[PDB]
Amino acid sequence: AEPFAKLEQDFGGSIGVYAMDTGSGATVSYRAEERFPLCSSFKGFLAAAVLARSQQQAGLLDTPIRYGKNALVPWSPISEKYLTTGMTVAELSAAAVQYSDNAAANLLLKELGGPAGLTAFMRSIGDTTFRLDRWELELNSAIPSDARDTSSPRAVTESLQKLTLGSALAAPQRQQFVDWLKGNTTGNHRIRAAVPADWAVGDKTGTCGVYGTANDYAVVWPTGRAPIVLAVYTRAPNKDDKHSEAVIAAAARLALEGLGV
Amino acid sequence: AGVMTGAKFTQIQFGMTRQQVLDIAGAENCETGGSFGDSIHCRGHAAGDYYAYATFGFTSAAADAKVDSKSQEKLLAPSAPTLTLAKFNQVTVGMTRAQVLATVGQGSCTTWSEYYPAYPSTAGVTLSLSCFDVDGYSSRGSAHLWFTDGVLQGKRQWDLV
Repeated sequence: AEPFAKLEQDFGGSIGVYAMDTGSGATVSYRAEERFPLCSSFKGFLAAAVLARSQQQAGLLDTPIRYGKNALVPWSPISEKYLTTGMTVAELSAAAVQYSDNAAANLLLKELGGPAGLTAFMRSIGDTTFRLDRWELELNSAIPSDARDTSSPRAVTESLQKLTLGSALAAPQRQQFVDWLKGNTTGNHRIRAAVPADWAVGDKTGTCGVYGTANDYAVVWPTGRAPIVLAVYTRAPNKDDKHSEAVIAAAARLALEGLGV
Repeated sequence: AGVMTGAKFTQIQFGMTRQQVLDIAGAENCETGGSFGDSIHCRGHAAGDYYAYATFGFTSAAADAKVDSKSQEKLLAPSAPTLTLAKFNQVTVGMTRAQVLATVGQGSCTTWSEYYPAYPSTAGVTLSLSCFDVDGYSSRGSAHLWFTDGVLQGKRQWDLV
């Protein structure tokens, strides 16, 4: 734990980590039960909830969604491009996961019944810590001690495990979720930076950008070895405090060392 | 050749070929296919939970198609942001570009999106402006103003004060 304490003090805030080796059952835990803002990392679970609903509602993923300029929000690289043609639910899901597309995320939340709809899905798979209260972009406020739009590193990791390696999703949907995470383009400098370039990694990042608040969670497949699931979240006391991708990568390395990886 | 930048964005012109776009941006910053279909998407430095970027649309999937669409986030800064929830509430549907700029400030806006469905003709041109207040262009407090044929179709804002 000492190395974590040192890392977070160098950073000037708080760091929460939870990692599990799915081969040995071993874990590493640092502030793993404290709340941290989800930021964009909620989009990963958003995609899973879409996939879960598609098991109940046939043809859901192939439904073309038409939207206009009124639905765009800042940081929507994919949905902005398909404004004239629309996008399917599956395409919106991939954009939210892989490019943190904001307009796509709000469109999907709409399909699920909003923030309470996503929260209800998370409850349904056994996650009682997760809470989404607001939409993009309001959910990114990251105000210290505000419990809105937060979860904990442990709950994040436990849910991630159930969804990617467990039975929370049916096999075809589970594989789609995994494939989407593997294709993420936003996390090259975080957890992915802590592992060999030839190890398969699926991840979702989040960056509120205020209060030094940022994060990443991942499933990592070490060649020949059983997968590791981990979440690294950061938080800092002052609005103008900067987040650090380097700190997240360093925390990931520490957690992996702790697992004997 | 560096990362994608505003200077590169500006230097890239409507009517150009994919090859020219790549020449200027540096193919290493750029991708195509996948989620971007036949468009070319180029990344600059980290920003938001993504990267500053440009996206270039082409008249067709064909090899000699031309740029008919230019989009960017965080590659161009506003010259003099003065937007407020007051002025924003003064902007009304039907205004011309000039009318809108007078209202929000002629230094407050950057071009988010610019698309010519009938390229090289400008008929039906659609325009998205991203407009910022005091500090809005930082990493907070901005607006989206969209036009068709130079007439304002709508507006939306986030955390204007």
